[PDB]
Amino acid sequence: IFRYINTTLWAKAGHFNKALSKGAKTTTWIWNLHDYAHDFDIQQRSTGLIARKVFSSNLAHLSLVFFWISGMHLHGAYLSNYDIWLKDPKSITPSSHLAYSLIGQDILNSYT
Amino acid sequence: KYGDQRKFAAVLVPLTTLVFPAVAMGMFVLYSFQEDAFWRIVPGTKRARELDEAWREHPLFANSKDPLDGLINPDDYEKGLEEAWERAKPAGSTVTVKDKLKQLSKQNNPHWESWRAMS
Amino acid sequence: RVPGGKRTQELGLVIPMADEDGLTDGQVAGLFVIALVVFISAMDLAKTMYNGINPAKFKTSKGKGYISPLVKRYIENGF
Amino acid sequence: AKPLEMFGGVDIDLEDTPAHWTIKASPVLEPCKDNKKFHKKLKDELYKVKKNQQKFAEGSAAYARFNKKIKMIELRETAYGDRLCGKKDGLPRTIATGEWNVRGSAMWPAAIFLYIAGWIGWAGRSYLIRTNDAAKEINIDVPLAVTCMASGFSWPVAAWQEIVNGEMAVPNDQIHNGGPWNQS
Amino acid sequence: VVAEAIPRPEDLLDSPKFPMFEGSTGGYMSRSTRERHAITWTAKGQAKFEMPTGGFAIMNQGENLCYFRKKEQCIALGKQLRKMKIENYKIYRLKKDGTVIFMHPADGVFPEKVNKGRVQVNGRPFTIRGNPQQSELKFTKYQGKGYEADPLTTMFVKARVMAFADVPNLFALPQPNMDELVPAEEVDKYTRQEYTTRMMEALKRVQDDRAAKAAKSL
Amino acid sequence: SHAVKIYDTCIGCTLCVRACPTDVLEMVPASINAAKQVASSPRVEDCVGCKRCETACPTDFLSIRVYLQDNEETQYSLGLDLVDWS
Amino acid sequence: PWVGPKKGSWVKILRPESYWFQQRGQVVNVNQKPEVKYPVTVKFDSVNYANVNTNGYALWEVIEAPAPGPGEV
Ligand code: CLA
Ligand code: CLA
Ligand code: CLA
Ligand SMILES: CC1=C(/C=C/C(C)=C/C=C/C(C)=C/C=C/C=C(C)/C=C/C=C(C)/C=C/C2=C(C)CCCC2(C)C)C(C)(C)CCC1
Ligand SMILES: CC1=C(/C=C/C(C)=C/C=C/C(C)=C\C=C\C=C(C)\C=C\C=C(C)\C=C\C2=C(C)CCCC2(C)C)C(C)(C)CCC1
Ligand code: SF4
Ligand code: SF4
Repeated sequence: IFRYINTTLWAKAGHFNKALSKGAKTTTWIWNLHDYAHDFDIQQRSTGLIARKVFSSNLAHLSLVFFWISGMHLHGAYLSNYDIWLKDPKSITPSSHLAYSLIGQDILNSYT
Repeated sequence: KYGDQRKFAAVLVPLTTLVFPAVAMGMFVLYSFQEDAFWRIVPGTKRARELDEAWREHPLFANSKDPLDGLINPDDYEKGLEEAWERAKPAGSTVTVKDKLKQLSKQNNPHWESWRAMS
Repeated sequence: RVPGGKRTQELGLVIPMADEDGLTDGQVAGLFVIALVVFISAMDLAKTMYNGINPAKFKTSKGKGYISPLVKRYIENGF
Repeated sequence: AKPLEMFGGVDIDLEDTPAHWTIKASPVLEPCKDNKKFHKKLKDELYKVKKNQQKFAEGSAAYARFNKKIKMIELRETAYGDRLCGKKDGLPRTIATGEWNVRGSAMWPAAIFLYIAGWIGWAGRSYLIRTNDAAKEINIDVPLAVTCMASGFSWPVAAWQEIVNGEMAVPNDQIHNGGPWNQS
Repeated sequence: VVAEAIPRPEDLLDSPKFPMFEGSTGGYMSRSTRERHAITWTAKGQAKFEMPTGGFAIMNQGENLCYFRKKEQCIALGKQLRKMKIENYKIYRLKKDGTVIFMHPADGVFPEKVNKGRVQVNGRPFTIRGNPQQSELKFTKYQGKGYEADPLTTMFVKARVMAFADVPNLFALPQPNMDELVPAEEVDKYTRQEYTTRMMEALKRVQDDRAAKAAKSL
Repeated sequence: SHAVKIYDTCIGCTLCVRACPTDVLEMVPASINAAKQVASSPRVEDCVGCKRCETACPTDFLSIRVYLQDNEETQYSLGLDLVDWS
Repeated sequence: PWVGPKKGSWVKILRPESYWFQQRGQVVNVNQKPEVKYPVTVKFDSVNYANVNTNGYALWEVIEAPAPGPGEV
């Protein structure tokens, strides 16, 4: 079942669409490859693959949203002034987002 | 007083910016329905045909539209061309200069300036 | 007048107006006569440009045409 | 006769000597370490950053980072002292006369960039010449690519040796000149 | 080929040849248009298709007939039918008077299939680049239409282009003698064939004079 | 009406004829190519100007060329539906 | 008697409006019928805007050029 999950198509860009099988003869091929990436309807194989792609891509995007939520939570736990905001929310601006002191970017962080 | 020129304005401004523009627009939309309307840019107008024929009637501009106009002695040109083709005619070729030129002048483009049929 | 812009207010720039009339009505009428002449001539010129040259005039128009003696010289002097 | 007022403010050298051809002799400019505007601008920078610093706690990490920023600003002030700045702005200038021996000269960055840019272009051209295929442009031959990238260091000599030996350019009669402009 | 008797669509209400179609606002706009195009075909089974004017339709097992405002809609429906292996469909243009003009399979054979008796209309016997320059045909029959020139004119202007580059060997046209020529048109000597001899001798005199003048400081 | 011209470089693809949405083009016999056929445009009065024929032509430069003439438009070359010019 | 360039021989295109003008391409085949106006068939590595890499040329539009070589069209 899973023995067909192979990396052999990773190097073969544009495999999913039969209009890209002729090879990258022009730079339009690159843009077409990016344009047809999520167009599961027009890609090669039967309708069952369309359903599999749609559902699994939905799950992957859901994982991406969960990763974004996790990043926000870690920023709030380890890169934030949420403690003093809890103690006095009317005098402290929320801040879970710092900037590194490079190229003077230090000027972006302000007194919260 | 510094005014007293407004007596001219109270007539001229309403006139030239309301009466004249409205009359001009009405006259333009009336002119749009003449058979002569925009006869210099719109194909197939009667006046365009009359002007072209009037130009063709002038003795100087009779053979003006012919791209081949200019040959002072076309018989000499044709004879020289035929002589030059005779020495270069390939083997037992059966094409003459006269019919070759005649069939090279006659093309088949029925839909060229077919708008010369209404006016 | 109610001025706008910083410089007019901070420099006191003013716009004088003559208390007299400028031009009398007679002078304006004198200008309008020649303006009407221009107008009639311009309408005639517009008509002539719209209709363009008539080459077939030699069949109906009287006279026999004329080429000025300098125009002939300019013809045969070259191009 | 006071060229400053004659020309509406701008002043002219009025002297024809080779010693004034350097940028350092310009009357518009002045060394930064003795320019009032330079002092005022960097003092204002120090004042603003210090005023921001006092807003935080004494023992916090933000205080230490602001101390480091203050040290960076003072180091910048002392480092640009030899750089030339205008007698009215205080902002140090960049010399683009090919001087080669002044602070802030554009000759050294120009030389460095031209070398590395020729290196990049030469590596790309070498890879394209050695991979005369479209398949090798989408699926890069990484060993050959890095070989060309490393080989590109000798571009200023190899490129010239190809120019003079007829191996860089191609006669116009071998590439598509462009659209036809005539025939009849 | 025999043209059918396609009646005007305003006089053939409720015909058995009409396929069952839903009917939409996309149909031909009556009360403003009188030129209608009609396409007829014979089918084998009531296969559903799509009308060119919105909405679907079901053919009839026998004859079919549809009316459209534009020939393009009829041709689109014809391609759709031909995809369903339905040949023998004919497209007619109906004039306002009711005249029936047989249009699409004009000679009875589809245009993609070679049929004898056809002649290449609007054919040009050279590569597309062989067309004469627009600048060459100014104020001629082809003022702004250099692609309409007959091949003889194209060759003539090509030869003119070839000639008018060897500047030193050209012949400058003599300046006309306006003051002493130009009598009244009734004042002519006729003798047309003698006029070409006069051309020959006058041009010979002009060329001899030019050669003599050139051979003074050259 | 536009002007659709067929040049000698035609190789009898029939693709231009098939791509035409108003039956302007047709195939005629000829002897200038291995296919023994060239295109023709006997009905350019029905040429809307979509230039699908030019898209379908595979010769190096199109053997069929459509020249747009906007000051020439007829009701057929404009694809008028709501309005009749006859 | 063979006419035109040999099969598989590189030729330089002399058609001014060709996408491959002054380029080079292998000769696929040459039609031997004298009635054919453009018998020479040439295939190219670089496709034109119609994504077509082959075209038929006239006998007077191919000049039998050498092989392209490294980094040369
Ligand atoms: C749940 C949401 C959702 C889903 C599942 C889809 C799914 C799909 N859409 Mg779709 N779409 C959506 C929302 C969605 N869309 C919205 C909200 C719009 C309005 C803008 C569109 C507009 C749209 C069009 C116009 C088209 C599609 C198409 C498609 C299909 C192929 C997409 C593809 O391959 O693109 C591949 C993915 C990309 C090219 C992503 C590139 C990144 C985008 C274009 C730019 C974003 C910039 C970014 C936000 C800012 C950068 C930050 C900056 C600081 C640098 C696929 C079925 C195409 C199709 O053919 O459908 C069959 C098509 O033509 N969609
Ligand atoms: C370039 C020409 C020109 C222009 C743009 C104006 C513009 C103006 N004049 Mg005016 N004027 C002009 C020449 C011109 N004048 C001349 C030569 C005279 C002397 C006869 C006058 C006498 C005059 C009076 C007495 C008055 C104006 C007034 C006005 C104002 C109201 C418009 C109006 O009703 O005018 C009407 C003016 C005329 C009928 C005179 C002829 C107008 C000119 C000569 C025609 C030029 C047309 C030009 C070729 C463009 C043609 C193409 C066009 C369709 C786009 C306006 C600011 C009125 C106002 O309120 O002023 C404060 C007013 O009381 N003008
Ligand atoms: C440090 C910041 C910085 C950045 C980000 C850039 C970025 C850029 N520079 Mg650049 N430049 C900089 C500083 C910088 N420059 C400085 C300080 C100088 C000296 C004044 C230059 C002088 C310079 C020149 C002269 C050129 C660029 C070009 C370019 C662009 C092409 C990148 C490149 O080399 O591709 C990699 C290189 C290639 C793909 C091809 C090789 C081309 C380079 C120039 C090598 C030529 C060497 C040649 C033998 C000598 C040429 C002499 C004469 C023509 C100048 C790119 C946007 C080029 C550009 O914009 O072209 C449109 C260009 O011609 N730069
Ligand atoms: C660090 C530094 C340095 C170095 C630098 C460098 C080396 C850089 C490089 C850079 C680079 C290497 C860059 C690149 C860039 C690129 C780009 C930026 C691109 C762009 C593109 C575009 C822009 C596009 C265009 C176009 C086309 C495609 C065609 C058509 C037209 C158009 C225009 C659209 C130095 C030492 C000097 C100094 C200090 C600092
Ligand atoms: C000194 C100076 C200056 C001046 C400058 C100049 C004046 C310059 C010039 C320059 C020039 C006048 C140049 C020219 C050139 C020419 C040519 C002709 C070139 C060519 C090139 C090439 C050909 C390249 C190639 C390559 C390489 C080598 C590498 C990469 C790749 C490639 C292939 C691209 C200024 C004022 C700024 C300032 C001061 C300093
Ligand atoms: S598509 Fe082009 S080459 Fe093919 S038959 Fe039509 S005109 Fe000829
Ligand atoms: S432009 Fe369109 S309608 Fe006209 S001939 Fe070509 S394909 Fe047919």
